This record gives sequence, C-alpha cells and structure tokens, in this order.
Amino acid sequence: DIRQVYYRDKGISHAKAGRYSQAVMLLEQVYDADAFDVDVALHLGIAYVKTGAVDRGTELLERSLADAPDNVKVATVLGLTYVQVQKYDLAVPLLIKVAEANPINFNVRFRLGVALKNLGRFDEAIDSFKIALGLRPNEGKVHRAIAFSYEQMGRHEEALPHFKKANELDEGASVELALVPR
Repeated sequence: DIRQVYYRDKGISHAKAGRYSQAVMLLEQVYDADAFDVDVALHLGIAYVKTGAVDRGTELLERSLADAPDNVKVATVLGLTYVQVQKYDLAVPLLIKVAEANPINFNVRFRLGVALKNLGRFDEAIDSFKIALGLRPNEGKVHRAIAFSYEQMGRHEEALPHFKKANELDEGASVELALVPR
C-alpha cells in the first residue's frame, strides 16, 4: 500500500504546487474510477486540464462533482474550465451556484459575467458585473466589460462612465484621489 500512499500524497502535493506533469505521472498510478477518491480525482483532473488533456480532465471533474455535489472547489474549477473552453452554457449553472455559495469570490463573479455576456444575456451579465465591482471597484476589466454590455442594450448613458473609468484606470492612478482622505 505504502508505495501507492506515497504516490497519492506526492501527486496531490505536485498538483497543489503547479507541477502538473508530475502530478499526472504519479496520480495515474493510483487513480481508480471504481473506488472513488475525491482528493485524487480533483487534483488529477486539474492536472490533466493544465497539461492539455482537457476532455479527460473534465471527465474526472464531472465525475467528482457528481459524487460530491457539495464540493465548492470541484464546482469552481469545472465551471471556470468550461468558460475557458467556451462551453458557456455549461459554465453558467455551475458558476451561478458557486457565486451564491462563495459570494466574495470575485473571480467567479467576473467569469460568470463574461460567460453571460458571451451568450448575449446582456442584462444578467450587467447584474453580475455590478456585484463584481462591489467587490473590486478599481478593476478596469469589469468596467470595460459592463460598458460593452450596456452598449449592446443601447444603454449608452449608463455605459459611458464605465468606459471613462476603464480608460482612466488604464492611464493609471486617478487624480481626484489626491483630495480624498483615507
């Protein structure tokens, strides 16, 4: 058992550090679809995704979510991976739940917004981006993405201040802060 237990621990340790090739090498040796180990599948799944074995990765992740429906971390990376591969309709349901479940995860909220915007759900997108900007008011990329969503609905007045903020955030440092106490 001991060489197998070493490989599990070392493989997980590798997945956690970004040593994905090695994480695959070790954890393939110990993975078993027949007797589920959710730690092994999550980390091997991530590892497969990051080495370009995306279909095999997502499979492990889908199987892991099915088996532990409550695992926020599995849901998260599955959701985000589908956004990455432009499977937006799959991402959206996953990310909707994660965001409600982890309401300070800004990245999730932003990506949800991006997926919703790609699908042309301009209104829902705008809703998610506002929550996002409540979390991080000075993220230029949300201001830009929400301005584009508004613009597509013809809501130009609403877009404009966001277009301007995004541009000013690019240039850097906002001059008016010079007169705002901390």
